[PDB]
Amino acid sequence: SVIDPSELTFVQEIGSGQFGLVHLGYWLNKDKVAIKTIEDFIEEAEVMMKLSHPKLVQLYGVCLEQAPICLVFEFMEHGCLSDYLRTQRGLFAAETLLGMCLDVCEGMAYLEEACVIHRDLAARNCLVGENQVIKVSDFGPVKWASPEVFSFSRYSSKSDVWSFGVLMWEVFSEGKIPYENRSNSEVVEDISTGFRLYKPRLASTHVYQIMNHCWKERPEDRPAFSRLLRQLAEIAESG
Ligand SMILES: N#Cc1cccc(Cn2cc(NC(=O)c3n[nH]c4cc(-c5cn[nH]c5)ccc34)cn2)c1
Repeated sequence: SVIDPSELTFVQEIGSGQFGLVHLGYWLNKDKVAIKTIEDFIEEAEVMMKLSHPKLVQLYGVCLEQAPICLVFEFMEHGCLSDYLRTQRGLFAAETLLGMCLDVCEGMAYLEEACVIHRDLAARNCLVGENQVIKVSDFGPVKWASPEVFSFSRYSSKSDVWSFGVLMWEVFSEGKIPYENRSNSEVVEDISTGFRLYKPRLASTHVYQIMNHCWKERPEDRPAFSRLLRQLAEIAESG
């Protein structure tokens, strides 16, 4: 990485050590960003900016001088996880897919500890960056929804855990559509009767056990992301 002089602007001398004189300066950086267009939202911005974790897409600031009002986010090199898995189907090792779930689980455990509830945890709301890293976006439909959410709209970290179970299935199936040829009412019928998404070939028996644990009827039966994180981190290290 070489910086062209145009980008640099000297300001004042800030003393000198033994080898060379040091100066204060401003470096004009032209960085890639993802810009999302549209009292009400100005409150949300500073709070979202306080939420900092390497496994969550970062909010850099909000631009609101005039309409369309827009949010400046961290750029994620390879787009949404759903499309990433779909176009790369067959090019995935079970370790890369597990590693993707662990990435999501890290950001989710932080959001759980911060008492922030995601309402749409799905592979489409997860993004791929440098060296296949996965980060969570759109934090603050029935296929990823837990019984309490499609029946009574009762959101919590445990409903986010259900969504994570569906996300894990999307990851290990390499971006396949959950309950593909079923409608919003058919999905509700099947889940209530106790049926769950099949074990994908790439997922081990232990990974599928974790998925079904995220898919328990009672939300208090489902494990916390803090519990899910320690478990997945062990499988990722031991193999
Ligand atoms: N240079 C270049 C270039 C040009 C075209 C396509 C791509 C590949 N690609 C990368 C993305 N990245 C993003 O979409 C993205 N990167 N950061 C994001 C944040 C949000 C977001 C939405 N709500 N909250 C966050 C949504 C989307 C993003 C999409 N396609 C890269």
